Amino acid sequence: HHQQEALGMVETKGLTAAIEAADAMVASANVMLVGYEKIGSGLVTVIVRGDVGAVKAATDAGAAAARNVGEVKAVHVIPRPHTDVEKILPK
Amino acid sequence: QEALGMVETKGLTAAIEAADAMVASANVMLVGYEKIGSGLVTVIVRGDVGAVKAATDAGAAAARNVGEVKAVHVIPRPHTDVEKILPKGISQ
Amino acid sequence: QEALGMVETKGLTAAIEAADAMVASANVMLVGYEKIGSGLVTVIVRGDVGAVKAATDAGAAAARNVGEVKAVHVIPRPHTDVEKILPKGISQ
Amino acid sequence: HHQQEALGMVETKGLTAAIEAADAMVASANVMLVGYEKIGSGLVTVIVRGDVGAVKAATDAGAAAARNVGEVKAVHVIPRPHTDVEKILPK
Amino acid sequence: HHQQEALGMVETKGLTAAIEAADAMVASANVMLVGYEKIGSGLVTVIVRGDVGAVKAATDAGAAAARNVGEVKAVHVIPRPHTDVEKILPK
Amino acid sequence: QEALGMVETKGLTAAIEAADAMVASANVMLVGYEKIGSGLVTVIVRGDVGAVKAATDAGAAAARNVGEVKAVHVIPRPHTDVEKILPKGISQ
Repeated sequence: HHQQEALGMVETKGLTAAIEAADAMVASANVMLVGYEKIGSGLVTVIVRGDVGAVKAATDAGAAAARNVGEVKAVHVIPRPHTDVEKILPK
Repeated sequence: QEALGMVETKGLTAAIEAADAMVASANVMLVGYEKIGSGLVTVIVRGDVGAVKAATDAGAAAARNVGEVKAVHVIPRPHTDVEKILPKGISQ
Repeated sequence: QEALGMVETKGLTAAIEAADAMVASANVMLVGYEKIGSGLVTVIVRGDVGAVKAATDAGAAAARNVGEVKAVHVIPRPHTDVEKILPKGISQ
Repeated sequence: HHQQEALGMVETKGLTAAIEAADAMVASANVMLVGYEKIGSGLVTVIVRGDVGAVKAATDAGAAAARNVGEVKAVHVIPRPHTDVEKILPK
Repeated sequence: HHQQEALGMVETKGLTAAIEAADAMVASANVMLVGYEKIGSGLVTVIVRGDVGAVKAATDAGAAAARNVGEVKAVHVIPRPHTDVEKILPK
Repeated sequence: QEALGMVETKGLTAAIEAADAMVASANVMLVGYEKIGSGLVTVIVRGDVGAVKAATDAGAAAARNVGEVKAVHVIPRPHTDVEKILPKGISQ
């Protein structure tokens, strides 16, 4: 249907919660895992991409699953243009 | 030469949110991200003074709904070449 | 494919203690360690669901006498290849 | 006049404050920017060099400007011998 | 006598305490220094190896000496099989 | 062989201040700096026992006026070669 493409984040304090978030996200929606990002202070960000509806569903599931394992610091969905979707991401 | 703009957050998600809003206009371009520990992440952009001021305002506005904003600042005219005043290894 | 098990501690000594107990059985194998700052260290193992459950239980049991356990979890069946779901640069 | 040569530091918590300190320092005095140093915990050190009078003037301006932007942790001027001025600095 | 071989840790907050621990450990027992490990947050782990009796004696001395210098976070001895003793250690 | 001296501070500026005072005498030489996170920086020097004792005292005295001193210690005679007892990657 070529709907809006989104970028999805679940940020946790602790890696185990982040791994669970990543697993739960690809388990629920048609999203693909972009990868992990570490910024120190135990903060780990899990990033996925896909349709906004799928990403919103994924990040909701990922956050929910991660909260049963550890601490979730941030959950957000960023709608993106169909080209250069991952351009905004850090190298 | 041209203006330098910074939005610094605690947490990466807020910083990515900030960067997304900052590069959303044509004449603003992303220099990159910087991590210094303690969860602090800085998003740096460059361009005309007006574009940068509007960018950093938009960046901070978007980021604060996601996480904590630690610093917002614009340097209208950097007194040294902007590649000297910036720390090395800025991951775009 | 096979199960994934995590024991996360604050402090390395507790994590090494955890890993020692986790690999103590034959059909459990160590993927490696992961450090993310704030003193947090994660020990990751893989194998059959039952072996991993027993491993993580043993790991957490041993580690808690040495330091603080921050997280214990088993993923029975990872929905993606376990090398994709794991962060890159896992030091064995 | 070949006066005493100094080493100047402004240490902040936060990068934005540090960048402002660096800009303000080279804007006020005849000092040149040696570079940045990161030690984690959000602590960033900006280092300049030049005459003691210039460096004292620079570090004062840099600290003052940085305090309007973020947190300043330390400000100091280290008088140095005319040779191996940057030898004391970390690699 | 081919007794049980052990792995020994002294974990400190601060490097100076860790260096003192390492020195005190090889000074007291027949243990050899494997090396240091840094995990951030000022936490440094000093690791030695040898007979359980020697390692127990070493880690006790190392911890005691380190406590006179700085903060000790953890002290532990891990008995190991005679082969792949350092296999359990991080790369 | 010869004595080992350490001054550990929170903050780099204090550590640089410490190092400046420590190398100020002829027969004291800087091994280098070490960062371990949490803002902790260690300055390490080597030389004769007396020179090192005077160096570390001077280093701590100078550093405490700039920042916090976390640790001061001298090892008169390292029981192992000083390159083994030191952590790897000491940036001079």
